[PDB]
Amino acid sequence: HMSLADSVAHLSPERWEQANRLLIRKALAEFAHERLITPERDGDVYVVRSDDGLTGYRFTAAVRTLDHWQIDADSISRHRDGEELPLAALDFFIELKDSLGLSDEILPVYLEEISSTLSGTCYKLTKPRITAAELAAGGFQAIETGMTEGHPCFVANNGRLGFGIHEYLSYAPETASPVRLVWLAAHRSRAAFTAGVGIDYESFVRQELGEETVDRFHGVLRERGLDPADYLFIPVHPWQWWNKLSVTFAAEVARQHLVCLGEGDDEYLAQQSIRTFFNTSHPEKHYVKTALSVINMRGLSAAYMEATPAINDWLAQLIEGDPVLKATGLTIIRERAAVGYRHLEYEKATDRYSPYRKMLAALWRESPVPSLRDGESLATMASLLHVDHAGASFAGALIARSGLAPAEWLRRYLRAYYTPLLHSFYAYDLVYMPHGENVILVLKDGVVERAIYKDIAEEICVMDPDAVLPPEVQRIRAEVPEDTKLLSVFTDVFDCFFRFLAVNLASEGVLEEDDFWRTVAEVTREYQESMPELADKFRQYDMFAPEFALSCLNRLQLRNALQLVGTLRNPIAGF
Amino acid sequence: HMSLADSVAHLSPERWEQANRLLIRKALAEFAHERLITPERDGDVYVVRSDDGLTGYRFTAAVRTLDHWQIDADSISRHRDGEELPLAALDFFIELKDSLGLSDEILPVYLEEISSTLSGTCYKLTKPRITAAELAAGGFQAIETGMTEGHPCFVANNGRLGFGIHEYLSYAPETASPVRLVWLAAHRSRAAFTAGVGIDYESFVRQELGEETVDRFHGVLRERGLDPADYLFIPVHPWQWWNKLSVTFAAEVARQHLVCLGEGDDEYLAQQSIRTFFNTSHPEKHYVKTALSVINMGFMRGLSAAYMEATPAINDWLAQLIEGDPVLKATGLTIIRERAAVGYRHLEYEKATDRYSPYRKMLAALWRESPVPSLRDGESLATMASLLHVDHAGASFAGALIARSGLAPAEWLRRYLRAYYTPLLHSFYAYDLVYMPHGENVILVLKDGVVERAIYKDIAEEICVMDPDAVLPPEVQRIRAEVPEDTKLLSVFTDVFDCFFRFLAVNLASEGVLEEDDFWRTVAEVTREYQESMPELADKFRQYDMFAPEFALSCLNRLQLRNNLVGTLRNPIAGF
Ligand SMILES: [Mg+2]
Repeated sequence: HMSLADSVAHLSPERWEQANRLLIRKALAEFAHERLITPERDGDVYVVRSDDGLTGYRFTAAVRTLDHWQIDADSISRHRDGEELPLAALDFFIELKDSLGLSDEILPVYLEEISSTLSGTCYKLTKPRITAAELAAGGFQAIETGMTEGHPCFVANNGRLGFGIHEYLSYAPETASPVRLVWLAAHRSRAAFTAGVGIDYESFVRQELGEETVDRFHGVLRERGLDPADYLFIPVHPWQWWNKLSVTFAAEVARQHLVCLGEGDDEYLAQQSIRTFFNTSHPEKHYVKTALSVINMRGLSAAYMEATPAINDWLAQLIEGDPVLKATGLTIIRERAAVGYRHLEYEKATDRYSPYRKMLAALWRESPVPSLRDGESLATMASLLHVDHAGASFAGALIARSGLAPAEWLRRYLRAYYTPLLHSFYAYDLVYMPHGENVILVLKDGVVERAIYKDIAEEICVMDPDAVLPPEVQRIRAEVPEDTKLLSVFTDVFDCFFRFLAVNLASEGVLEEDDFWRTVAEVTREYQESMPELADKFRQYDMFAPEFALSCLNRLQLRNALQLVGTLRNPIAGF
Repeated sequence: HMSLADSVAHLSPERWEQANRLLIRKALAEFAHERLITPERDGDVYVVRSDDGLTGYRFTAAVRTLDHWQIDADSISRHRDGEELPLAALDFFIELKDSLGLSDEILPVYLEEISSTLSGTCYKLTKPRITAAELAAGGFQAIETGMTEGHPCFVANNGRLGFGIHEYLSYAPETASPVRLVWLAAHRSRAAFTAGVGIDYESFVRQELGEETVDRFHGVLRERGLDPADYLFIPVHPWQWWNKLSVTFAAEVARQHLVCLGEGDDEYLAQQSIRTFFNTSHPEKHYVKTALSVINMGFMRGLSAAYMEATPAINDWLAQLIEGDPVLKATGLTIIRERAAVGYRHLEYEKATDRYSPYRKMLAALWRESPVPSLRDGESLATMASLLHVDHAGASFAGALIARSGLAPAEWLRRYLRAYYTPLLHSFYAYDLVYMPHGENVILVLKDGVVERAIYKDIAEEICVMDPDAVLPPEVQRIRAEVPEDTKLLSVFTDVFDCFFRFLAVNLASEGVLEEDDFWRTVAEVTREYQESMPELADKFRQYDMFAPEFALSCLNRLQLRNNLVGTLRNPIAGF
């Protein structure tokens, strides 16, 4: 941000009321889904009352599959003492403090998170109007940075707390501001580099930075009388350097355990994960995931980091060695190298969970771009839930561009993304956290050719504690209750992603809900019928059970161990 | 900080070693004074060992009056397993974690505060290494920004946590970086202005900003369609605007409860109170004290609107009290009054919080009179903290004033005491009135090196009348308190003698300017000279005996190491 006026230009009364209307609509919809509130009918209108009962929220809505509340945002009115009141998200959460589990200690910081979400919405409303169809054809990073919703379940989901407004405008992914990494040299008595198969440190940094920059960086070390052979390069988010490391790790800088090397040349864009950077100067080079000590202090831990490339190499060999997965086109983009720093004094003074141990670390992830064949393009799977200012579905614009039948388009999408989740569960007892942000879709002519998974090591799990795995990999084992294993599919895919996709394709008039879930059931049976030898597992974990548990995402957020209250009708049980 | 190399240029191995040695010297000295550690004499050296015994710190020292440990910084050595090790402040506190009461939870944040303290010392070591005599001749703000010690008792004292390094380099007092304030218009439904006697809001802001700036700001409100009469002006620290208010109070900006007016034109310097600004473009104008949500020991500071409605009236009362007392008027004592205050009330955070939440201390400001227009010919201004200042070569700023004055040291001291100390004694005995009388909230007026008179500041939040039944105005009755009788006099013995005179006596004794016994003999004489001038308070002099043999050792570092009295000290006025 340059001037004082520009710093708050996005905050206008009009944009604010629109942002408050959209957030309250989502709060009402997802709080009702999670049975934290229970709207009552009154005529052709639903009503939700505050704790005290003196304030009423009235709206029109239709309940859809999986208890999805489809609320008209323009129908929402707020009433008290027979007087209509403006919509105000902050008042809304205060008035339902007790209905939501908001402790006295969490409510103020929750409101701050809401103010930041509302502010980001205000900023996004200042961005040029772009339609769904124009967004489909706009490019990988135009799609990444053109997302407005964020996670579709969490009400407080786009909080950039810890960023001043100038830093929000420089670093938030929706601003599409170019970012340059700061590079430190870390002494090898305190830093360690871990690489996957085929990676050599000296050639790795040469490929990433180019030899001219590497030699310039060496000159900084030698000008101080230091030997480059004793040091490792660590890339650092500028916010982390200026606001944290330069002060908190001052002792490491002064003693030359860390040396500030300079800025890197290449321009990067923050992704939806704000600490993960895509290289736009060189899209073929690695993503860089950085440590970022902002609170929800968060960061990136150096502990679990030593095995991360090996877990990625393991899973890649697993997909290649399996014709069922290779036939879906499933690939991952591997975490390929990692570097971690050990602040020995903070280590002595802290336990393993302290944010002082997550302040300096990075990892590198393969770019999906060199895998692209002719006419293929990249889109975050999150984009399938995007809706433009006119109410058009991004997924709809893809179906129209494909000229395919909607159910046929959907079947190809499910073959590429959904089928491999089933095989991983039944063949290998293997699950992910397969939400929108950690899946990249490959599109040709509007059609999903294949899927790419990312964010592997921190997310994958084998639900067999006595399964044969390499030593570096064994740590991804766990014992999961038999009743809960299958929620990996119902919660994370059905209730947290398809629920929204099916409602949006129906609302647009593209595909009825029944056909959507029919198609889902067809594809599940197709995979089932193709693997008879796994039938013992299909019976013990039935995808077609009539009900499964309702896992509530906002409830977990309002606590600071899953939050299961009640059950949902399984959409595929009668197909 | 523009450049990436400029962001850490102050951090060099040599300055860091120097800063670690100095901080360890102070920690050993003040921890031993508070009896947190007990050095053992091992021949001609003292020894302090880590909690486990594996590490030893060896140093020569002399124990001076009031159990002051004068340690030679260059004699400190660290030893483990028959090897001599480099001094490392962070290791020092981890090794003594249990002796010091550092719990598991606050130890990490304590070490971060120490790092900040150490970084600031490194920064200060890159400043021109100016001499005590030169600094004495340097003018009011050169002295203010040239202080290096900070509080003389607290080991972790100059932490600027919450600032990035670029922010430290723009805003910390020791950088002497000009700062322009940001001005907000706050709607009168959520903001309130409070004035002292003779203050009118419209003339007040016209004086401070000038008509041109004031019309430019009214313009900003008109283009938005707003009525300036519905708004109050609030100046804000730029760090506070960019890092806190524009994000946390976004609802107030959007709904136009707050409106960003722009940047004031006058250049300010941060004082040793980093949230308080002196106007360099017009030194006659008021100090501006702003809300600043930085961190102190994990806790978010700021400026609250709670006791804000009565801060001017408290200052008006104290000023009138001084003007009306012949004893105080004879010492020349004055105050620079907090004259006007303004507060904002974020109603939504109010519903969500209790009285003590940092969300209520985020937007408020007050104005303090400048001492500059009081100055007569040859008069200059110096923070009283500068009496403890020692330059790079070890020369005392006070000794430099003594040398410039041409007076015998005891006589120079006697005039300083009559100027600053006599009013404290009189305040306590005549009115049961005490202050927070430390170096940063007293300003000295100097003429030809001599202390002509003293000026107090930081009044409302610090003053206390130890009498529940004392006659006071309604808005001023809040400063009353009932504290135990054996505690009342500690406000002199602790805050004056043990936290300030202890250091000044040792500094003048180290320079060969004044022996410790002659220092305290002079304090005693000034004490008796005051008592002999007020025989009608004689019974009080004996109820609260300034000449008692001992007083309680109050331990300032003990408090800070707990986020919240052990033994006694011989009162330096024995047979004196
Ligand atoms: Mg900042």
